[PDB]
Amino acid sequence: NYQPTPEDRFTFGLWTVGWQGRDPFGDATRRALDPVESVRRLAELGAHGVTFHDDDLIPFGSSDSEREEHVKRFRQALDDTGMKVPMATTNLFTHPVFKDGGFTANDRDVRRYALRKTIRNIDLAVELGAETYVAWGGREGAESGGAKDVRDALDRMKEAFDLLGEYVTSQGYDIRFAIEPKPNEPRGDILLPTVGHALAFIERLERPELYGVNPEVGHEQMAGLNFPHGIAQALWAGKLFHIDLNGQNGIKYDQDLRFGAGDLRAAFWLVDLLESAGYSGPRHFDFKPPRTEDFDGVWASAAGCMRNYLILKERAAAFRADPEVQEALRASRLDELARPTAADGLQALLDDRSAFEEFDVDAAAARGMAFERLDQLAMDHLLGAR
Amino acid sequence: NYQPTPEDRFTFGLWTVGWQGRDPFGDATRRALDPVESVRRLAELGAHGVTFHDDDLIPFGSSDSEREEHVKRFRQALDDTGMKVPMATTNLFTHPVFKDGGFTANDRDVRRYALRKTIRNIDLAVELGAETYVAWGGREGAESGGAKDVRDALDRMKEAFDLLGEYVTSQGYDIRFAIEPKPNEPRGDILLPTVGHALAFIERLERPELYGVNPEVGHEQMAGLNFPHGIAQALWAGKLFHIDLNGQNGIKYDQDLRFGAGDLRAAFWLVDLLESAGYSGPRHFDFKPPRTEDFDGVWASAAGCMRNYLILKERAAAFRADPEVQEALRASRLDELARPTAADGLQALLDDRSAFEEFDVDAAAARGMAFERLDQLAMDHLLGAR
Amino acid sequence: NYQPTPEDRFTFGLWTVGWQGRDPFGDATRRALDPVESVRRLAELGAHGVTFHDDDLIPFGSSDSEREEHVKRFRQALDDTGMKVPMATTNLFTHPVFKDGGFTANDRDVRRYALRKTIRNIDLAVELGAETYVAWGGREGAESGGAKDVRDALDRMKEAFDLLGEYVTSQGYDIRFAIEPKPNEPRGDILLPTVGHALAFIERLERPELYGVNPEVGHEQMAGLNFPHGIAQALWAGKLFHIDLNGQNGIKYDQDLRFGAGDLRAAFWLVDLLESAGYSGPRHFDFKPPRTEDFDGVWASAAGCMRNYLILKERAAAFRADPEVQEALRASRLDELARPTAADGLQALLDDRSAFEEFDVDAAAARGMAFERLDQLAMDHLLGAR
Amino acid sequence: NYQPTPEDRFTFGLWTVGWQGRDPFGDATRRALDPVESVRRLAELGAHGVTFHDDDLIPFGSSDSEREEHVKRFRQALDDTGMKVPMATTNLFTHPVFKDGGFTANDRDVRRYALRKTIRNIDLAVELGAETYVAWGGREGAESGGAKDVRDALDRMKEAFDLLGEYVTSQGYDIRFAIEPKPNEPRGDILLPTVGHALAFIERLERPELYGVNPEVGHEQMAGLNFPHGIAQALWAGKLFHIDLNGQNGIKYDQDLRFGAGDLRAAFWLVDLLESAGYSGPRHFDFKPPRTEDFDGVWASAAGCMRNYLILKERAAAFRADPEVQEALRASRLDELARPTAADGLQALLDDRSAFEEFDVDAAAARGMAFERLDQLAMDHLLGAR
Ligand SMILES: [Cl-]
Ligand SMILES: [Cl-]
Ligand SMILES: [Cl-]
Ligand SMILES: [Cl-]
Ligand SMILES: [Mn+2]
Ligand SMILES: [Mn+2]
Ligand SMILES: [Mn+2]
Ligand SMILES: [Mn+2]
Ligand SMILES: [Mn+2]
Ligand SMILES: [Mn+2]
Ligand SMILES: [Mn+2]
Ligand SMILES: [Mn+2]
Repeated sequence: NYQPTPEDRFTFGLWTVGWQGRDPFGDATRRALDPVESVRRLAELGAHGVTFHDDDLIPFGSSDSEREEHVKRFRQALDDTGMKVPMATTNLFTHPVFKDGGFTANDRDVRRYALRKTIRNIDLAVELGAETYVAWGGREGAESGGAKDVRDALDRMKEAFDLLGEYVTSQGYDIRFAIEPKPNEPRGDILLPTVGHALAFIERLERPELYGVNPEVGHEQMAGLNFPHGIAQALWAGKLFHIDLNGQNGIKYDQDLRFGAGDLRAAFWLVDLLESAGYSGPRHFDFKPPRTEDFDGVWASAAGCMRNYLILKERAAAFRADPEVQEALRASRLDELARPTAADGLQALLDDRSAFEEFDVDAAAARGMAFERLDQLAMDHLLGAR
Repeated sequence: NYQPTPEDRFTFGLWTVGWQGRDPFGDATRRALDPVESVRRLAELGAHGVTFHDDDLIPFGSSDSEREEHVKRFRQALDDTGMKVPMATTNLFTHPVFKDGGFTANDRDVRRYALRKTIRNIDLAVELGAETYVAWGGREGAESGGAKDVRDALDRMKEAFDLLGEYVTSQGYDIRFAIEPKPNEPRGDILLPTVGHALAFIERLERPELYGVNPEVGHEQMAGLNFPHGIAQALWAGKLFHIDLNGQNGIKYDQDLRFGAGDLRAAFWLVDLLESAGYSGPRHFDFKPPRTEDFDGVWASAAGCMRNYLILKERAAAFRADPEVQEALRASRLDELARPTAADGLQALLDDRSAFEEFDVDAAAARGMAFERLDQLAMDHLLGAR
Repeated sequence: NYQPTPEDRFTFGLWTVGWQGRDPFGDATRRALDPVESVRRLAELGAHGVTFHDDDLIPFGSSDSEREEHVKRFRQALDDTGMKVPMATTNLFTHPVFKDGGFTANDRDVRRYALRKTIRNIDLAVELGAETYVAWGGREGAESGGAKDVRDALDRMKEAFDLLGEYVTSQGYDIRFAIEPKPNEPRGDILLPTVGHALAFIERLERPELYGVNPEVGHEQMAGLNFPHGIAQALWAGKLFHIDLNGQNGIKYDQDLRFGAGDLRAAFWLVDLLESAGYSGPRHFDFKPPRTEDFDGVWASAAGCMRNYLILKERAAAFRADPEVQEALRASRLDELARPTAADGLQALLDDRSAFEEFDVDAAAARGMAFERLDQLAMDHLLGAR
Repeated sequence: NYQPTPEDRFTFGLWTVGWQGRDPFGDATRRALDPVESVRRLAELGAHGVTFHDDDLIPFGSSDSEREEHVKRFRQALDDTGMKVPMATTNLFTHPVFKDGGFTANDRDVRRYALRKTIRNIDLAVELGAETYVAWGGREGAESGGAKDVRDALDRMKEAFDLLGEYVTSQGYDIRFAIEPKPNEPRGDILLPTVGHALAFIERLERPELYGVNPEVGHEQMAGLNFPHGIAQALWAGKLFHIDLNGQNGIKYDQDLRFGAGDLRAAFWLVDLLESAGYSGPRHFDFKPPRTEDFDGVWASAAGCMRNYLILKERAAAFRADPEVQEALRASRLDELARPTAADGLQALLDDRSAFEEFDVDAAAARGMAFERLDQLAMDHLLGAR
């Protein structure tokens, strides 16, 4: 059991299972994959769809006729399998020209080229039916303080995203943008390093309604942050347009382990939250089968992503549906948390002696929150030890 | 030299130099300080002002006549010294009643009390002439996933800050709020953990213009983030209402070292940025003289805060004024970074073959950024080795 | 099920369930516990024993007759319950006198007093039948570079532990020492910050056979290290004299969550390793029920420690006993890892053309390690989803 | 001024200035350097010598006649410049064959090949006159718990280093080994992750006198550890055979910034310690000019390494020579720290009522350590603000 169906809306980047295993200290351990083969293998595993960087689908420098042929072949594999392309993105990090950034490169000519490169792939994403266009500004940032005036850079980042929003509007496209934060790597510090920074930035754009976030499990964890908390704030803001699922073991390089690996309990609380909130977007895995693996290991790792989600979905749902858990939630006053503090209004609060003059703070203080009992119920449910 | 004047607008919390040295593993190493004595000693050192939590100035549980006497004495020390009170805040973390939070406590009665406690001290802050009212929600958060629905909690946080904004408006007060992020400690994860999260949250409040951030050097660093970058985004947003200066050595407990200790180069880039941006608010130190110290060490540590700022101010200004640095900034294209990418507009960008069709990416790529030469000029300036 | 028995050798410090909830930002949330009550409650939960700091059992400053009475009462609770005292330790961190350390305090008189304090409690530990005497040098370290010459300090640390070893030898005691590393907190950096540093240090003592390590889950994790790896090296060295079990969520302050909380998968691999290696010492919990909790929460949290160990023990054993797992381990060549590289000796290795001249590196490289399939089997076993 | 001379014994790896700028997200930004050119440029900058991996000097797969020619040319550049080769090492991480390790690869045939590869380059290192042979087991470790039995792996690591020690002994070579710890990257966790673990491991080898450590600034910092403390323990053990100098900004990927960048104050305390201890080995930089740079930036960055050391050497020496600093060190009792705790012996300590019975702990406690005043003197000296 825990067999995925395309109805689970599990998606994978071409660059995930297609990662050849090059890391900063070693050569490739696997040959390149034909995107057509990935589409087929992923479909067989129960995937709903795939995603791509322009340069994953179409090799850098391709001529227009090479371009069409790559696209034609990919389109046939999609038609052959029933697979979808719900999201696409631009590679503004691999080519040396982007060594100081794309949209916030100090060189003006590079920023212009980065926008043109982007715009080109948005048209293709729309043609393949993508609803979301991701941006991961991996090269936007610095290793040293003087190299990047961040206020100027944010000015340039806003300029770029506003122009993209003008473009999609002018073309009548329904696609929306999702900004993917990362705190560092490959730059020493990257701009908009967390969900928070991305969310705040978007509120300064000309048409904020066109932009949301694409948070990645591992990236927030690289800042030691609580990824379920960040997702909750994103949901609260109405800005969870897409998500990247994977695993990460602490504050270190971006590991991109399969989903469920890494911080297992955070994975549980994440699935709990996504299902509870009714998140309806793709369940996208941005991961890398470890370079220790051969192609059988690649597909095993991809299957594991999906499996682990489905297992965690079952355990979270059983947790929430358990009457003993519902009673614990009441004992911990989660029901009170959801009630307004002062629907009676400011003046009635000021006039309420039960809120200050006659508040027994010592009796309130004495009330245990019973959070450990609640958390052991969650643990027992996660491990199937009820 | 590097003698501070009250015109430098250096301020200190009563709780900084007054910290008795209790930590989670040890008892107090210093006696409590009378706020009157701190005002006097700080004034002698060249401080401009002091700040306070309600419970620092007035002991918890004080009767109204004890309250007035505490206030009267403090007011006399201010009058005696010419010291100001530019900021104040509420203690919503020490009393056991706040063990699950103030504004986002699961218990509704506690949330109400937290608002009343806050409102009371805002009136006093206004009387003492404070322009900024800080909120550090140190207890807002969780140790376990089930204990806190973060969407409900953010609903309650918004409710609380909106009511405070309604209150100050109804009283015609000119004071503004500054939210102070911290990613963890004392809660396992704290809500609005970074400048980003705080900035984004504020855009959801009813009158966002009333709220900014009070970022703390050490807190952002506890998330491994670049504090000068975060300050830049805060400035970019127009939301740097206040700042907390101190030192931190990496991702660990909140150390609250004196300013300049910790990450020395980040301190330099921070001062560079504050002075360059014309930040005009207090230069506030939220720090703790290490508990190894006696009272002479306390005042030495406080003096060091101010000294280090002034030294770093001198070095940053010399860096920026150096013609050789100005030429390096041009060689690294910082001048281009400040120019709009495409003031010519979207269509002209789309029509510009120099931006794509005829862009020589390999020539662009070949251009070194010369950032290391620039950074060694900054290093030489910092260390006075030019 | 997953009911502990005293035969599981689960032990708890008096200071764990007795922690009143004081943290650096808040007052106590629970009253002090009588050690007699803790012994009784723990026994009821299935604990095997308790541990203590001198100052937990006997209040600082107690007179000899107060001392005897405290001891007499404790001894009656042990007799009443069948509970044991397998380990004890000294408090060289709470009293202000230890603000710069115990054994490595800059003040010579303090170092002498720290040794006398220690020696006194070793005699009591022996009387109560302890086999292990722990040392956690929480105050040994620095916040600044000039304050502590580390070579001099290590000289003093060696001097102290050698004198303790001379003492126990001179008294014919069979007790052994276990050094407990912590990388920071409460000092900015603490000496012997990891298992590694402790292990290396011990090899410089006069009678190294008398000293091992007492690693703590959360402490190594505070350095972002892999606690199962560290335990393995400790076991490899023959130096795992004791262990502290708890949970920690990343690189931050010492959280001391209940065992199984924090990094759940690391807890699984840890239990796997302890059981597989035949670790026969106490399963000791150094934890803190969160200060959100009342006394019912304290005992629930303590029960959870034990429960989670037993659940993880069952899953690890089923993993290792699973024939499909045994085949995967062979496919991943774990059997080869356990074979000597070159039992044939150096010259035969040099003479073996299969090892270099005629080694097909490309064929070797092409062999996938099949580690992901193995790890998903471990995941399925952990979550009971086989 | 701050002009290096070859007498400063500054050395650089061929792979540092020769790094082409490939990172996990981007292609090379600089062409490959001929080792002959690096030798020449480095010599011009004031370098004393260079170091190499076998595969840096001789391309993988080179035939014996290609080998000789590469070596001949390199030897001519050394002769031409007066440059030395004090250290060499083996590349056991780049080739896919090493994807699960060299000495601790699960595959036995790979471990054998890794030893042969190593032995071959030791003979060449000796011929070029190297005194130290470094080992960085970057691939030794795991991403998942079941993939690597660490006790078996350490057995294999010991086997490998013992065989290497047998080899150099059998050849009468005077070269010594230096193990270079790294906590993670490229493996999820790496074996012997810190100086501590390496030091402890060495004490289990057959001829421990042949092995020391080669600690790297950035690597220890990747574990949030205090690199000057670790170096002190290495020196204390007599095991600082070599060192790698660079910069790192916190717990993240291995940045390999130029020395002095990163944690500037740690760089100061490090230089203070090396000079104070009389470290006489190479001052080796294992760094990477950021990929933003062209070749002029590469040489600027390399020059900066040397400059920053010399500036920090001058400031540390002035700190220590300052009579006001010497008085502060006495006020902080650093002189007492260096005195034995109890040269009078155990019995006299037990008999000394001044050490316990009549020790005034409250008076001792009341004595401030004056560490902040001392640290601001160090700060003033570092910044040239005395
Ligand atoms: Cl913003
Ligand atoms: Cl928000
Ligand atoms: Cl050692
Ligand atoms: Cl060892
Ligand atoms: Mn990632
Ligand atoms: Mn991603
Ligand atoms: Mn702080
Ligand atoms: Mn603060
Ligand atoms: Mn702990
Ligand atoms: Mn412990
Ligand atoms: Mn490195
Ligand atoms: Mn190195």
